[PDB]
Amino acid sequence: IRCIGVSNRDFVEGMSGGTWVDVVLEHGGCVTVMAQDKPTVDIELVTTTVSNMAEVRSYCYEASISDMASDSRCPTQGEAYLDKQSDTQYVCKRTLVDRGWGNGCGLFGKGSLVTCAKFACSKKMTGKSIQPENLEYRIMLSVHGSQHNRAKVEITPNSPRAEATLGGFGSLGLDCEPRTGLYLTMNNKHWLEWFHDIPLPWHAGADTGTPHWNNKEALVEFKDAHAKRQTVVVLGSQEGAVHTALAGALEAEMDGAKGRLSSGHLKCRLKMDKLRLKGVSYSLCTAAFTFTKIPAETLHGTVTVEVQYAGTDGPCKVPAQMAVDMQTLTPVGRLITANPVITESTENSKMMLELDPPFGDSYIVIGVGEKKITHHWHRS
Amino acid sequence: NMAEVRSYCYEASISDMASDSRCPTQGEAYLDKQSDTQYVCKRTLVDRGWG
Amino acid sequence: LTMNNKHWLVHKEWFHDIPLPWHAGADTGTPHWNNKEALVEFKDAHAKRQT
Amino acid sequence: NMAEVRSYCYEASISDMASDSRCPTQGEAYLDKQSDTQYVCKRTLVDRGWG
Amino acid sequence: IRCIGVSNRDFVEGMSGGTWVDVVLEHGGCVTVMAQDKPTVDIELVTTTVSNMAEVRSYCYEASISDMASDSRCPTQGEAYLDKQSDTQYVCKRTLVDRGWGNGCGLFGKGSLVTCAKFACSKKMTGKSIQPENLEYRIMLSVHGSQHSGMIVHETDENRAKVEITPNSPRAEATLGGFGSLGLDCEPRTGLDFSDLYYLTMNNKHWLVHKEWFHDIPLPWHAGADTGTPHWNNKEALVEFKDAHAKRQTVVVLGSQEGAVHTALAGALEAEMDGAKGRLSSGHLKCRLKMDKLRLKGVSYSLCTAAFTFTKIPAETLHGTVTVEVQYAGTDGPCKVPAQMAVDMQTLTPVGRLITANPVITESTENSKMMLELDPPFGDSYIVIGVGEKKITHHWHRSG
Amino acid sequence: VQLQESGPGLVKPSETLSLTCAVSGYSISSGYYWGWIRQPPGKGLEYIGYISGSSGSTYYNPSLKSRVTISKDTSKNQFSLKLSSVTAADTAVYYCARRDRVGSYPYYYGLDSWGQGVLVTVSSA
Amino acid sequence: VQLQESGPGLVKPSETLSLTCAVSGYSISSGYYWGWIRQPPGKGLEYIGYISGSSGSTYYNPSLKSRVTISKDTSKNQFSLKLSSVTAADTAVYYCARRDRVGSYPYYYGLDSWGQGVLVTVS
Amino acid sequence: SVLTQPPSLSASPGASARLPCTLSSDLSVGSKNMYWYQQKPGSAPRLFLYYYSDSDKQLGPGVPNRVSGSKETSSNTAFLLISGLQPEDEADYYCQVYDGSANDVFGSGTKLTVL
Amino acid sequence: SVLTQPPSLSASPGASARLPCTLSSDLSVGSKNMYWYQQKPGSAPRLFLYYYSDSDKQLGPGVPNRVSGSKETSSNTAFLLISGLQPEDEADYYCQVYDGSANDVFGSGTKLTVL
Repeated sequence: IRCIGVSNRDFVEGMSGGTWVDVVLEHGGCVTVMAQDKPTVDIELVTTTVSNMAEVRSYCYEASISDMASDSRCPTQGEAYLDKQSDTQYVCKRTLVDRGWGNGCGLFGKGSLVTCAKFACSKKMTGKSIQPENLEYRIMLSVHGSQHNRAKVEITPNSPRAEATLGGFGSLGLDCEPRTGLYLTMNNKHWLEWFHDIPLPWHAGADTGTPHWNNKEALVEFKDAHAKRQTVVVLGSQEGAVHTALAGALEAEMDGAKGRLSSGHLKCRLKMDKLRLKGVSYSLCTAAFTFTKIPAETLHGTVTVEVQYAGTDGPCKVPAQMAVDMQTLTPVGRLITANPVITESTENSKMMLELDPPFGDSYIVIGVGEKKITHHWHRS
Repeated sequence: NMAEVRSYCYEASISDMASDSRCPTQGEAYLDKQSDTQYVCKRTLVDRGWG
Repeated sequence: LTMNNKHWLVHKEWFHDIPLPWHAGADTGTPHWNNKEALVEFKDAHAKRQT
Repeated sequence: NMAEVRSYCYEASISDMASDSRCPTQGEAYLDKQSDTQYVCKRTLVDRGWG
Repeated sequence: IRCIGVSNRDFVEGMSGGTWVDVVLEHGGCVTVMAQDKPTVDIELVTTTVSNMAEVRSYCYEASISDMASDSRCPTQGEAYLDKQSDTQYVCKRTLVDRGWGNGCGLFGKGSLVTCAKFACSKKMTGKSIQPENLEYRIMLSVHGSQHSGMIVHETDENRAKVEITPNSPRAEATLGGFGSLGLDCEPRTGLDFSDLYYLTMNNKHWLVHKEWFHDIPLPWHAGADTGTPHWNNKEALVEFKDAHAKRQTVVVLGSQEGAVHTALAGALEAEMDGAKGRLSSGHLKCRLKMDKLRLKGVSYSLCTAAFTFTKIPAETLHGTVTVEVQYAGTDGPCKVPAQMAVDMQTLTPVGRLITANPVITESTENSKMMLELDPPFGDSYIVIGVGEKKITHHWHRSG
Repeated sequence: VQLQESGPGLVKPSETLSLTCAVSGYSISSGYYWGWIRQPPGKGLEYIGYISGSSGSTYYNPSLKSRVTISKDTSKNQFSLKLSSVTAADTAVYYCARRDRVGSYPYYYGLDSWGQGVLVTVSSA
Repeated sequence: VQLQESGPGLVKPSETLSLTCAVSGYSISSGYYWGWIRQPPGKGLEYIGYISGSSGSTYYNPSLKSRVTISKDTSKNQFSLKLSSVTAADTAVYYCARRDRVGSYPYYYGLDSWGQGVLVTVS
Repeated sequence: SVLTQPPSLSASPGASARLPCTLSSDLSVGSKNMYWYQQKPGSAPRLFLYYYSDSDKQLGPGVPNRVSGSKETSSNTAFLLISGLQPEDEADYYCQVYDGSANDVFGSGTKLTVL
Repeated sequence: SVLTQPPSLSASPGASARLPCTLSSDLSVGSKNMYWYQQKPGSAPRLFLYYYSDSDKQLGPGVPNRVSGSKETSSNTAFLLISGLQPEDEADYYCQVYDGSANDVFGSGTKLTVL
């Protein structure tokens, strides 16, 4: 029975009569669902994987300068010009520089200068759109009466209605909305309006043979003019700069073409008309048990106990409840594992059950008359 | 001509991610690399139980 | 607690912050001592060198 | 049948005294044994000049 | 020139013309005293030696017991007794234990038992007395006007003198062959020592200790200097007797008390001993020096003609003064080197002060080195070490 | 989590020996450590090393300082082992195994999934 | 501050050497690491090691891993060197040196006080 | 670093078989994660039982609860206890740990033989 | 790790004599304490000059200030400058430094011949 050693465990009491159970499922935070006259089922949102995302914008964070070239002209001779000035794979900037007879003019003053360099991206990030279509969730269902049949239920907005088969425990229906859940990838590490205005080069579509970047001068500088030249400087790599910009941004990483998220909060309205307790038509167990492990207390205040039935009287019903005064009655506190039942008729079989003691001092009784078993317990 | 005062690292890559865990009520965990140089370690807590 | 064949039972945090050099619960040859400066002190002299 | 948690040292012996120093304007001093897990070091300021 | 590189440098200027000069010397602290018609002199207390002191009280911080024995008698049989319980160097305790028929007896109630163990010390700490019979203060002297570099680097000639001081011989006059004798009668006291302090040595490290604190250390001890078999006092300080009423009282020794008193003796002064000279590391020696025979060696010298160069660039002290080392290029005798501070060039009017009185080049060889310290005025100024043409000039900045 | 080991039967002395196993049912690029452990029949177990599915890090037996070199092929989902310059005494049965070292519930630190075994001998005749 | 050297001038191979240096003018039990440095005839210098003057820690040359053993005795103010299992390449002139290596004044780290030198031939 | 193991073991069916594994003098058995493998000739050694303490222990897949573990730090030896000896368990067992540099050290091979 | 020095070096009396000592690739000369020793034939090698920079330097006892030092981190070489070559400066000069494990590394030894 999963969802037993989780700190983010949410136990909810469904309505006494009906098929109406509502569940909120976080990623890493599971929910233990208990009914009144029906079994107990622990459910968990285990994975949230994405599929077939489209490429919207791709930003470059490491660029390179390849073909350095320029052109200059004496004053009163017009402005400069290069053939690579109009190429979309080049960055250019024109300014004036001091010159005269010492430079090769016939008159002094400002000389027109243009400088162009061939742009090339080394490392780029890409953003992908998620689109409810081809987006999946996964819920795990584990029923009580186990030791240490469970099933998995898949959900997709194309078919959010889900029907899980639990075998002898019956079926469990669940109708989830997923309307609450809804893509950066940089160095093969991925994260989740903004990203529209990141000051980096970018191209919209998928990988062209030779991509055409926009706002390339945001990474290529033509700043330092010594009044006699124009230097260029590329901003290097911008990977760590955008790494520190992800203050609390939700992350996710998986491969290949199937990325696993780390967020949850699914709103599910599940119906359980078609599930029944495994052991109702069973008789009581007459043989004695044996405490395999010491009963421990979970993070929320419940007690787990694992016993071993020694006898061929099974499959039978395992009696158990709190022990308040130890002379006449079990009904103190609460039982969480609804109707614990031994499943195998072999002499030695292992079974585990979960129980909720009262907010005080008591014992734990499991047995019938002679050959009973009793362990002492205190609730905080 | 100058002496070298200090060199910083701006691009680094890790390897040999080895961890170790002990169950609750039984103290802390330990690894022989947390005392070893050129390594980085962090001790934390995790949900533990019967499962 | 065991020290020079003399044994005791000590409280939770009183043993944690004993101001002495220490190593964790894993024994190997030539152990790594932590906070050795608590037992080795070097404070200033008149000048020109510390002892 | 218990396991050790911490081991404190109450009798420690020092060895291999070494030092390295640089003059005021030249910068901070350094010794190779600073990176060694078996050595304790300390940086302090001392008088320096024409003397 | 033994006070230049010192950070705890203390300048002192007395009344010009008179012999009234009182100086406070400190251990590691250097004193630079300058006069008007006398050469600037540096004095420092370099050593405070303590030799041939005697023991007063020796404490034991590590002891080990042996020959543990007990004697017990059932009630109504009086009190127990052991043969070695009256012997010295033994620790004993008499108490009661539960006794009855189960132990072998005729009556019930509290018995009577005494336990004893043979005391023996493993490591001792000794507290000596600092008596004025041996204090041997040493005061190093260094005069200005020569001595290119260093503090002193240790020969017979002048420019460096040493002074010996003892509370029974405080009068001492250090002779300076060329500069005349300098005399002082330092009060050997008001330096740290007086009736209250002791010289404590425990393992191999040594400290000074207020005797009122040393007399009440809760540890075993004996008075004199018993070498082989001491008679210890209060042996019970280390031998604890846990005895709870059940049975079998136990004896426990409280380990070693070396570092336990290391932390208790925190602010007390220290001392590094070197096998019976026991050098000190503190001093507040107050001196009164006589300058009736102190006079500059050079005031009758002639001004030098040839020029110099700068060996190294001038440096700045921690008090705002500047060092200058120049090298003379010429075979003049013991002449005088022209040097001054001036911000008004082409006139060479003095604006700054002179720390080293009468700077000269003593050796009359070809090219010698000489050092001089100057007190420059606040702000931009020049230093000039030269004679008119072919002189040397350096720019200086003071305090901004 | 099937592990399928296979390779040649005989490698000659002073020759580089190599074996490989494919992880038939689990992707390598997920974190688990994949390694080789050899033992002659009747002799105790001796590990050769293990390779990472995430970073590619390799750490081997101290005796085989430069003798072994564990290879890898992540795309095809296989990992190999290249013991260079074998000796005559290296005759043993080799095993393919998978373990974890990144803190997954210490039981998984020991090699939980093994292979089938490949008998290798070093001879001349 | 003087260093006197002693030992056999000529030694046969496969025998532990025996050198001993008496410190005439300074006490060893204050600091000032004491070292040994040899020199092949006609070629450069090759240091042997040193021993601490207070604690006694010895440290040697990488090539002379286990063939050297430095001892000392402050009663006679001497320190010795033993070169076990000498070889033919060990023919050299041996020098006793001293160094500060502790505290400030980095100039004193270099070997300021040397020895006269003892010629050692192997045959 | 090496771990010692007993070569011979014999016990009656239904008794408690004690399998020791003595770590070397450089290791403390109380702070090491013990691993136990079971091997029969013709089969790769299956992982049988992991044990570090009575509150830190994990059995193997399909291993009955009659397989326990224990440690004696006085003699520095780890144990493998099997009560109620059934014939299916007769095989050779190994113990294993990882030392400072994460090197696996195995044992000599305990030949378990149930009478 | 070894330091290299040229065998021969000669200059007229007067003019400066620059004596190089190239450090190995694993050492940075700009951050090492250089030591220079002067050795005349049939005598013990005397310590001549310690040099770390022109503001961290100390000559030998009784050595004139006409001996200086300088470091060239471009070629990773240390220098021993001697201006004013007198007949008494003709000797064999060695360089020496520390290393990671405090091993004194010596140079080849520049043999200075004066004319």
